[PDB]
Amino acid sequence: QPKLLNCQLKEYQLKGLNWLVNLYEQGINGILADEMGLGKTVQ
Repeated sequence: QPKLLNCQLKEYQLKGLNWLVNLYEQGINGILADEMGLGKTVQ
C-alpha cells in the first residue's frame, strides 16, 4: 500500500495486509503461511 515498497500488491495481498494492520491496531499477533509460492515474504 505505501510506495516505500518497490512493488504493488494484489487484492488478497492488500486485504491480508489490512487484516494484519487491524491486528496491530488491536495488539494481536497471528498466523499466515498458506500454500507455498504465494508471496508471504512480500506481504
